[PDB]
Amino acid sequence: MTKIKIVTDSSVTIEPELVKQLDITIVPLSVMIDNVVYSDADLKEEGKFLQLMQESKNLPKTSQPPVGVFAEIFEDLCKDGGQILAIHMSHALSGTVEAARQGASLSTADVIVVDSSFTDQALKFQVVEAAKLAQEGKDMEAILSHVEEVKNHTELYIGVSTLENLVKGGRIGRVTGLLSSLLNIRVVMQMKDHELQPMVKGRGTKTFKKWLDELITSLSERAVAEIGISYSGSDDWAKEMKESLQAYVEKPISVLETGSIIQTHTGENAWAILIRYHS
Ligand SMILES: CCCCCC/C=C\CCCCCCCCCC(=O)O
Repeated sequence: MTKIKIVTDSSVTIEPELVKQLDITIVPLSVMIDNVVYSDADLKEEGKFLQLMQESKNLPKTSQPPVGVFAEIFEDLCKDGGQILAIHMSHALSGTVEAARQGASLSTADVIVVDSSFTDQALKFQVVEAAKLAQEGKDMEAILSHVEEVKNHTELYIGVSTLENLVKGGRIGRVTGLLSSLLNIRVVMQMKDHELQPMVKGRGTKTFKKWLDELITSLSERAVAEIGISYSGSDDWAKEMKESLQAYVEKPISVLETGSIIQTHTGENAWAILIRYHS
């Protein structure tokens, strides 16, 4: 029989070489910059979108992939007779996973669609694990259950230096219980069960450092499988966090610029820590 094929979306943050090595298909979102629509696939060069967003007259606007695009990719991918497992960013952030469900129903292909409950490198954990097992010839039930195990041992922490992109883009509606009379302020949230939960907020330049010290304390008694760090803007703070965190995980930490889809909604000088604990 034909190996299962893994699909995800371009909100995933992943080393490009791993996409090829694992035969992962990435369905691109799009972003409109000063009324010109770019495919996210053309916005992967380091720092390119950051510069565009710094200079554009308008805040960019992100768009999910069309239903019909998923239908056509699913139809092409199944020509080998194999099943498809599509793992996507949370429905709370984007309609992408729902467009995939609809594309699956329109296709003649045998398509399973899974909401990762995250995005960025936390979505990467599930997609990579799925594709590794797919490559080994595992069946759909075995892959789904291992992906779920990964999801359920994953945590996502995100810091932003302004609220304005979250407000304008709308995903502030997913932040539970945040009260700020200021947009320009530092906030650290945990994405848990499709909600952004504020852990702390503050104007000061030490708001992230003190939170980091608390995270590190909490890691003393945890077995950690993988940590990834993502950022928008410069990588200075991300590299600093890596220096403190690398001691807590054997696997080398991936420090990656987040994609245009995320940058549009977080703003510059944002960061994420994506942790996967041992199952
Ligand atoms: C700096 C890296 C941040 C990684 C974690 C990001 C998680 C939550 C923050 C909110 C992100 C919202 C993304 C919205 C994408 C919407 C795409 C669409 O138009 O459907």
